[PDB]
Amino acid sequence: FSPRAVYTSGKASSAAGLTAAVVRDEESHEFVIEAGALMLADNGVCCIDEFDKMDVRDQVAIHEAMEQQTISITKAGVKATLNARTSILAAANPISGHYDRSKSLKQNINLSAPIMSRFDLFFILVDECNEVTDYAIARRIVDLHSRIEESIDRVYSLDDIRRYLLFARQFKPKISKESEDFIVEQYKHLRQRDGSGVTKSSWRI
DNA sequence: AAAAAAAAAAAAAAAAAAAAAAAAAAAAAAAAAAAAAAAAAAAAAAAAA
Repeated sequence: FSPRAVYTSGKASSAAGLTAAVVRDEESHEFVIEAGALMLADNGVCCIDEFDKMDVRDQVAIHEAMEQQTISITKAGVKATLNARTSILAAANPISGHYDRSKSLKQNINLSAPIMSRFDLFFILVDECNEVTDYAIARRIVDLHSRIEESIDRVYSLDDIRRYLLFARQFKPKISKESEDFIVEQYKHLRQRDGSGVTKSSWRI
């Protein structure tokens, strides 16, 4: 869907191909910079599938881009600070493949704490063996495979949504005073979730 | 005991400057020789009893 979206996977990408590489200009005295995945996803989305399988030499580069939204490269005669304003959409498998609901999120995925701490939302998709949901998922899959071009009735075309999103990304909403107060109250409640007495949450607030 | 790691650690390929090596390269002027010609001195043969 997205323009400026790049899809990469776990152990198929090197650091240079994930962030930045330098090659010399064949015609002049300058250096031309090869954009990697996190540059081609600037103001877009980088989709890292199999995020748990990425090597630490590459996880550090993802982490640096997720920190300060840049890629500083010093290679082959040129240094340059590139720019990476990329959202990250990552998919990770749990340790041993199956998510263990009797453990914290840290005990379930081998992501480093620096990586995990700067993900806004974690979504746990546990396979619960529910016959009703099995029926519903099976029905939708079979309907997709029976009516290919139809069976999708989406109220807004993807081009419409792309235009709409390009437009709406130009808005910079303010936070009003009442929004400040409500944010503070919601944060207080969220932290109250983290207290003792009540059961453990999968990860701290 | 094997299963991921996580380095050496070797190769091929690249760069990447050095620092050395390699490759390009006729025409203009002169002089000497040999030949001429020219001013001067010198050496010939016609004059007469």
